[PDB]
Amino acid sequence: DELYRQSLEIISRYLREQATGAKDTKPMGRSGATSRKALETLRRVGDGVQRNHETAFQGMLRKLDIKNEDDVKSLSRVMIHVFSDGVTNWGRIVTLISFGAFVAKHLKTINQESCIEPLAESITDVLVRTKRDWLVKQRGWDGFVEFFHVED
Ligand SMILES: Cc1cc(C(=O)NS(=O)(=O)c2ccc(N[C@H](CCN(C)C)CSc3ccccc3)c([N+](=O)[O-])c2)ccc1-c1cccc2c(CCCOc3cccc4ccccc34)c(C(=O)O)nn12
Repeated sequence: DELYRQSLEIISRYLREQATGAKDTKPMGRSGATSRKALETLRRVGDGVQRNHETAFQGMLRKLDIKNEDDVKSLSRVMIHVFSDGVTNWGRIVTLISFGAFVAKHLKTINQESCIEPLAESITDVLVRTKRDWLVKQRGWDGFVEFFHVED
């Protein structure tokens, strides 16, 4: 189940880096080459999504009323209902993960830093349960990186 493992690594790191403002120094794993480039991709593409859907992200966050790990537990059920509706593409997977980072910054501001792990697990779980095969078809994270690769 390398896919759940790679995905969690990428998503947790992006969420953590986003909440704290600080890159993590610790080495990756099996395909940390891909993992790093996928993290670098999220930095550019994930950040843009946050800038452009700031209002909807704030509105979604406020309506969700997230205060603790408990409020986080219930998040995942709303997450899957919204996400598994409509069409699959890389853009919606990035919207998913980007709102995850938006929620993670909010958690940090409210002193719920440790809600960031289960949030990441919950995002990773939703994505992999509903999109595993599409992800496989796309060459998972290498495909992610290749599809979004632009000149710096
Ligand atoms: C992008 C987007 C666009 C719209 C939208 O509807 N935008 S809108 O129509 O342009 C518009 C509408 C209204 C207003 N304003 C209202 C005023 C209304 N009055 C007329 C009454 C108030 S403000 C307000 C109030 C409410 C909403 C918007 C704004 C305005 N506005 O004012 O600008 C513009 C709505 C939502 C999203 C959105 C948010 C977050 C995640 C997500 C996903 C990923 C899956 C879910 O992930 C998770 C789900 C749940 C939890 C998770 C946790 C972690 C990770 C992922 C999680 C997808 C997706 O995959 O599709 N979409 N999202």
